[PDB]
Amino acid sequence: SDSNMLLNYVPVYVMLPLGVVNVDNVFEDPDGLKEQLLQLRAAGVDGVMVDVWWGIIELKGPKQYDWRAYRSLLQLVQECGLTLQAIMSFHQCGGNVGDIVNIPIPQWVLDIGESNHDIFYTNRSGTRNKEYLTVGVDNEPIFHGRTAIEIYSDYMKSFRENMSDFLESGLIIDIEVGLGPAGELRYPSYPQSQGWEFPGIGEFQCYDKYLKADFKAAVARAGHPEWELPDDAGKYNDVPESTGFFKSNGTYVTEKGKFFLTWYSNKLLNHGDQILDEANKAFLGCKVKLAIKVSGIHWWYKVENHAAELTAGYYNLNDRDGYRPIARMLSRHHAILNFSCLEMRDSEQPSDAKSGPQELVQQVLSGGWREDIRVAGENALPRYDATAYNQIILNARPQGVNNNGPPKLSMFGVTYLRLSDDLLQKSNFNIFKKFVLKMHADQDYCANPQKYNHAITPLKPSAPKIPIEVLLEATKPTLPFPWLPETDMKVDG
Ligand SMILES: OC[C@H]1O[C@H](O[C@H]2[C@H](O)[C@@H](O)[C@@](O)(O[C@H]3[C@H](O)[C@@H](O)[C@@H](O[C@H]4[C@H](O)[C@@H](O)[C@@H](O)O[C@@H]4CO)O[C@@H]3CO)O[C@@H]2CO)[C@H](O)[C@@H](O)[C@@H]1O
Repeated sequence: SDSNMLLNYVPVYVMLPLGVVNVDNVFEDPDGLKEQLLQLRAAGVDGVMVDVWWGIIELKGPKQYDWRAYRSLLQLVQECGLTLQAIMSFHQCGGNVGDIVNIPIPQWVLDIGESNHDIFYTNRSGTRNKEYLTVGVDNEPIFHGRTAIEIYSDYMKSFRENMSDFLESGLIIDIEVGLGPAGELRYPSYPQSQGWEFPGIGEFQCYDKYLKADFKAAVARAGHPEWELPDDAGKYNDVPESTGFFKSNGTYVTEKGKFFLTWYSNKLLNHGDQILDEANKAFLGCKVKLAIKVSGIHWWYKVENHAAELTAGYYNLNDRDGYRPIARMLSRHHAILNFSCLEMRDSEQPSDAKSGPQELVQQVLSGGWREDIRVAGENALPRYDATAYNQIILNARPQGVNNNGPPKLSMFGVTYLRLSDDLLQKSNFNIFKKFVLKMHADQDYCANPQKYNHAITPLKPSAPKIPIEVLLEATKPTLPFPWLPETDMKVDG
């Protein structure tokens, strides 16, 4: 049922290879990428996603931006008939799953870090993680007179101005505002760089002097100036029952622990809100949407302590929704929540990881729809198989196609990790083409997104700030929307 089917279309994007622009700010292989992009175009892909790496662009020094290689990249994407999701990548490539190229943050910032080790997220043992600047220095004017948020703001404004022709022509469909490690709004609680291995509970990352002082002032204002940061939460690879903090009746449910967890998770809410304020200023009037990325911390979802979510900064329990407040925060920015784990089934995970990706995805998407925001997502891990694609398609339209109109529930888009030679091999790519077709509700690729009610209009000012107490009203548990057990649009392979 052709046009009602078109109202069911979910666009599909593909991540480019890491390092398409190298650390020296050279677009090394345009000819090879061109051939790959033309295969994606023929396959019906709507667009691509790329990291616009801060440590490449602003390498020479403060406000010394070189946009030239990225202009050549954008030009090629445009020539190949694809749109672009541009990530403002304020983080390091190298130390997270799948990272096959090393791209640090700018050396001039690391130089400041050599003098001030507290600009980095720090664990209880004192290890400094150089992949992202701590939320602690968001508003500290310690970077040759600028704060970290001013750095991010200036970068986004310069991107907007220098890419103004591509923006005007509609090349860029969304700006993915990087907010932490791997571009995600989270703490680096599971760093492979410090020996973490799935499914360890991870560790709290609030021991830098700025966060520690902020915490101490907060507990004092709460009438408990003696409270200290958790000291019984174990180490990266522990299991929750081995710790005082996360065991049954342990510190996480005490007044002290609940205060800490609230404080810790609020830092991320406010970090995202404040940086999105700068993103809306930078892109005001441009025909783009804003997006953020939320990591899918599915391990320990199935036990009452949700320990790995908690150490990541998502204060999500069976009786406290730690994601719907993020969705509510996004609403004033008219922003998209880009989630993860869209491909995963619980049965694929080891039993001892107490892993609930299906239910986690259902929760987060439901919360975004409950808060009347757009929700998009990615697969967490590389997958080429029909099981994976059918699970993504299920999540994309969890109550199936509406033959009579738009679906009551649909994701706003899905971005596939990642373009590689493997994807393009005959069988794999044939399956991928079926995935695209089913995401498109059996319709041919639709170049004009207005046709499937994805028109982009000039970005408006953000709506007024929402106080933290109103954001935290969204912690009230809600029933998720019901999900089908399988999609009605399987790839058929
Ligand atoms: O080019 C865009 C960015 O690509 C990389 O970041 C991806 C990341 O690779 C991808 O996994 C995901 O979806 O991030 C989280 C993910 O949501 C979590 O699930 C978790 O992954 C764990 C697996 O789920 C779990 O089963 C097990 O295998 O362990 C995994 C952790 O090692 O963590 C990943 C990482 O946070 O999205 C991000 C963002 O697109 C790249 O690293 C980043 O630099 C690029 O900006």
